Amino acid sequence: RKEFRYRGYTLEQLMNMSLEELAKLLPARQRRSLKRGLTPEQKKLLRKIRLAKKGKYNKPIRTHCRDMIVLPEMVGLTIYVHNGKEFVPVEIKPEMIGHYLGEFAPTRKRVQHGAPGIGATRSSMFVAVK
Amino acid sequence: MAIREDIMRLRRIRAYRGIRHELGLPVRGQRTRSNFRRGQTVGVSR
Amino acid sequence: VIRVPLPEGNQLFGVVEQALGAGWMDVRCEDGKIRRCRIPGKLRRRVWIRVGDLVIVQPWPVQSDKRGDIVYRYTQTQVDWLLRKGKITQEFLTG
RNA sequence: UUAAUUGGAUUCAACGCCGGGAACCUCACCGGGGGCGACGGCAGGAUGAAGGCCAGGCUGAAGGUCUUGCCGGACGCGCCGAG
RNA sequence: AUGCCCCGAAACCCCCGGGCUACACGCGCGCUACAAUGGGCGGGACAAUGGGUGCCGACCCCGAAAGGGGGAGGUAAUCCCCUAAACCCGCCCUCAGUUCGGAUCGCGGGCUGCAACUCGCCCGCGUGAAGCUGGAAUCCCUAGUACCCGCGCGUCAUCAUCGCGC
RNA sequence: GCGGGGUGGAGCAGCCUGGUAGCUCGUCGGGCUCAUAACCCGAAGAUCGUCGGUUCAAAUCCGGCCCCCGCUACCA
Ligand SMILES: [Mg+2]
Ligand SMILES: [Mg+2]
Ligand SMILES: [Mg+2]
Ligand SMILES: [Mg+2]
Ligand SMILES: [Mg+2]
Repeated sequence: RKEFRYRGYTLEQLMNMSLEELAKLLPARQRRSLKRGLTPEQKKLLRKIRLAKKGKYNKPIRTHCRDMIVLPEMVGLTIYVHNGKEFVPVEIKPEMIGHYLGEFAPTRKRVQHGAPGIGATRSSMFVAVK
Repeated sequence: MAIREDIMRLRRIRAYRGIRHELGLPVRGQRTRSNFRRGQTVGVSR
Repeated sequence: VIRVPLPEGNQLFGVVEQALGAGWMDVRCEDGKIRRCRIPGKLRRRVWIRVGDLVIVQPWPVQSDKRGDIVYRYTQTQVDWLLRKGKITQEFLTG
């Protein structure tokens, strides 16, 4: 219980596995996305992760495609996302494969509440507007 | 226990479906301007 | 950023104590001398001023003692907003 | 509360109302990137303006710019008024 | 459609990602219940308005279910949507927070889409919250009308607790 | 002489005749109204100064005590 096993297959046991034999080990949504092909932008992004995986492209990977499905290629490195105004780092670990990329870059600031004002109740609605 | 560890697993990686489990809020995309009032009333003046 | 009635020109900050009557407002500013604000006629219609409302006024170079004149008010979304910037210290309102 | 949580309507006669069940568009809102001056005159222009591309950087992605040099064959927001 | 005043390399025109779906809280209109004037399981009965060529799909075959692979006939009183539900008979439950009530959550399978995390809809197993008839107040209805039960168009690539009709 | 008040933000009930801590001005919410005051309704708020006895069982019977006290004056 220190190694990670997804469906009985270790990381480097599945790291060399294919992409059509892979999808039988993912839930519906990701199996279907892997079956209607990848979008053009995600092609352009995989063709920048693989270079950054061999020896080249030692430069921060950025993106707008929050839809990309994490895969056994991306385990280990640290890529960015775009949560609306800025690029936020997501250090990819195992136990993320299957989830969505944008799933880890939240998008609305947590809310903390002040105090009710003029109109929050029927006792301060017409007693203010004269 | 199995459900609990399936929740902790989402708490680790800091997903979006794990933080809602943290703060005790809806999880499956509901709206909350109007329902889910598990708190206590607030006053202004009288 | 934000458009707030800062001191522009020679403006003053009016935080009133009592309305003696007929529009006279004794104001308690950080300056010290008892100033007595009065009101123009453009706002006497649509707005509603009382005590505790920190607002902006304008003083007059005559005797610099009992002066002030409303030109614009403050809404509850600004009166305490103006604390974090420290543009005004609220302890000129509790002593 | 927020980077933005776009606006109009407040008794009858405002609140499943604007045919408003908004993933993109609709979109008017916050972050970023790029294009647009019929027409009269000005610096300039066949010793070649406006204007376009294989490949590579910057970039979220882009001949959008720059590196690189190829092409096209008359006009000209680099300047003023107008539209 | 339109007068006046501001923008005029921008407040004009396109493209990618976010928001309108944020949540201590007050309110308007509705849907499901608090059970016997009922819940479940197996059988038996009877409609009307409307719509279809970017579309409606009979019939056959795979699947437990959502759905999938083929595919006649239809530019319409011809073919299709389209053997409705409340109702009846037979057996289990017997007044209990229950065989009432199904919110909230975990895992797995699918459809539309250029794209389902923020934020779509549908299926199977599991967990099983408040709720035991509602204070002062207030609304709609005079006959095939009120109440009770289902259906069709609109919006629509998918999604109806809504609007307008039966 | 020594004894009393010991309790919601408060004001006092409320004993002996023991089992709702009780009514009123206040506090926040909702009604009524074109809107405000008055009027109707709902919840929140001390849980009896405290140990101890009685008591099946206590503001409710009382004592011990902690606090506030309290009706009262040089006594040649
Ligand atoms: Mg949009
Ligand atoms: Mg809205
Ligand atoms: Mg049931
Ligand atoms: Mg989704
Ligand atoms: Mg009133």
